[PDB]
Amino acid sequence: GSHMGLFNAHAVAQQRADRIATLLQSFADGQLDTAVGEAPAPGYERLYDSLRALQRQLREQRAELQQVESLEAGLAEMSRQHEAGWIDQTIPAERLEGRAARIAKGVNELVAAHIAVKMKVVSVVTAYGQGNFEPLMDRLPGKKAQITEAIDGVRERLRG
Amino acid sequence: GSHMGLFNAHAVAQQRADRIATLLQSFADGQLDTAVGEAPAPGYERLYDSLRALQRQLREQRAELQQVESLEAGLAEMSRQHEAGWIDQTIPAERLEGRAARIAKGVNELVAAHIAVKMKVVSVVTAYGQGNFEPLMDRLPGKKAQITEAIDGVRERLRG
Ligand SMILES: [Cl-]
Ligand SMILES: [Cl-]
Ligand SMILES: [Cl-]
Ligand SMILES: [Cl-]
Ligand SMILES: [Cl-]
Ligand SMILES: [Cl-]
Repeated sequence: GSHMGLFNAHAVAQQRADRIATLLQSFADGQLDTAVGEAPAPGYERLYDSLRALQRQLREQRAELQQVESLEAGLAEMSRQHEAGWIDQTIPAERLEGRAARIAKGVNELVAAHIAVKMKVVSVVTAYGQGNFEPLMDRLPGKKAQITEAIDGVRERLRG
Repeated sequence: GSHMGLFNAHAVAQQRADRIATLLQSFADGQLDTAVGEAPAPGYERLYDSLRALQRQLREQRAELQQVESLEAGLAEMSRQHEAGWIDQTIPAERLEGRAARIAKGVNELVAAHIAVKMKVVSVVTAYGQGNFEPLMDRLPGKKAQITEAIDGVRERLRG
C-alpha cells in the first residue's frame, strides 16, 4: 500500500531467509537433534517440510557413518587380540546395527571357519601324538585340501 | 510504493522460497551433481552458500555409505570363496577408499595371519610325514599355543 509496506515486506523476507540460513548452517555442524519450528507463513511450508526431511536424512546418515567408525575400531581391536593369539575375541556386533552389524558378524564368521579348521587339526594331531591313530582329518575343499592331505601324510608314517 | 508493489514483493519472495524448496527436494533424492545457481539477491546469499555446503556434505556422505555397501558385498564374496576353500581370495581394497578401504585390508590381514599359521602347520607336518623330523613348529602366543604344543606332541611320537 505504501513505500513503507514494501520495505517492510522485504525486511521480513530477509529475516525469514536469514533463519533458514542459520538452520541449514546448524545442520552443517551436527545440530540435528533440535527440531526446526513451523514455517513462518504458507509460502514457506513446503520449504520447511524439506528442511525437516533433510535434518532427518542427515541424522540417520550420520548414525551409519558413526557405525562404520565403531566397526573399524572393533576390527582393529580384534586384529590386535588375534596377533597376540587371543583368538576367541570377536567384533561386538551387539552394539552395532544395520550394515555395520552384518559386516561384523561376517568377519567373525569368516575367521571362525578358519579357526574351526585349526581346532580339528590340533585335535587329531593330538590323538596322533598320544598314541591312537584311528581319527581322520576331515576332507577339505579347494586349497584347504592341502591341510587334509598333509595330515593324511603323517597319518601313514605313524600307522605303518 | 503501491499496493501492487507489495503484492509483487510477496509473489517474488514466494517463488524464491519455492525454488529453495525444489532444491532441498532435489537433495532428498540423489540429485547432488547439478550445482545450485547463484542467489536471487543479496539477502539470500548466505542461505545459498549453505545450500552448496549442504549439497557437498550430502554428496561425500553418500560416497562413504556407497563404500560400506561395496565392503559388505566384497566380504560376502570372500566368505563364500573361503567356505569353498579358495583361501587366496581377498576383498579388493584397490577400488575402495578411506574408512572402507582400511576395514577391507584389516579383514585381509586378519585372515592372512590365520592362514599363515596353517601354511606353517601343513609344512612341518608334511616334512614329518615324509621322513625328516628336524623342523619345529614355531612358538605361538595365547591360545594358538595349543597348535604349537600339539605339533610338538606328534613330533616326539615320531622322533622316538
Ligand atoms: Cl509511504
Ligand atoms: Cl519440528
Ligand atoms: Cl507467503
Ligand atoms: Cl496501487
Ligand atoms: Cl554452483
Ligand atoms: Cl534481499
